[PDB]
Amino acid sequence: VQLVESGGGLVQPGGSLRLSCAASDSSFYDYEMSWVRQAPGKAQEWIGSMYPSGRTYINPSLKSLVTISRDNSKNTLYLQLNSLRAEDTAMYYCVSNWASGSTGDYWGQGTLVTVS
Amino acid sequence: EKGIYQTSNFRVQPTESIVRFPNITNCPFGEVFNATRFASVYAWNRKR
Ligand SMILES: *[C@@H]1O[C@H](CO)[C@@H](O)[C@H](O)[C@H]1NC(C)=O
Ligand SMILES: *[C@@H]1O[C@H](CO)[C@@H](O)[C@H](O)[C@H]1NC(C)=O
Repeated sequence: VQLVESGGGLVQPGGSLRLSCAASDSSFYDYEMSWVRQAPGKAQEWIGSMYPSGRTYINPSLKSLVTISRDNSKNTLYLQLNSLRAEDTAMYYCVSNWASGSTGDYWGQGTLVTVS
Repeated sequence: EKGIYQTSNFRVQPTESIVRFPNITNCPFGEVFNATRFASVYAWNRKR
């Protein structure tokens, strides 16, 4: 199991939650990871992505809700979220090489973040 | 005829049985069975 998703759970509307995704190595980051979800009707828009050398770019129009951090000891991932709403009604995935389709990647476990 | 003869044998049968095993009579396996809030149906998280 290359990638494992940590944390998460059911979210009460008006609440907040934090995500996590332990990484097998810094080498698999090349060159775009993914904090992918399945919003209802909304297209697949990338939220969390990063680079092996330690870069970070986020979509300008959807970055008022999502924050990212890392630690290199455990290779754990931090996705500190605030003000969760109904636009997340699905179970997430943290899969490497997501942008290259849905066949050149390994699927881990993923976590559910939904509200009414 | 007169003499001393060895007929049979004598053996001391035991009293009730005794079993002894250490101080470890349990490790708190309750880490999986009885959490405060339980997860989904098919997100079977391998808590090992
Ligand atoms: C083993 O645990 C303690 C040793 O500190 C001892 O006093 C006790 O009699 C034993 N108890 C059990 C359940 O084995
Ligand atoms: C779990 O279920 C009940 C409390 O929820 C308790 O009586 C029982 O001892 C627990 N068993 C385990 C293996 O945790």
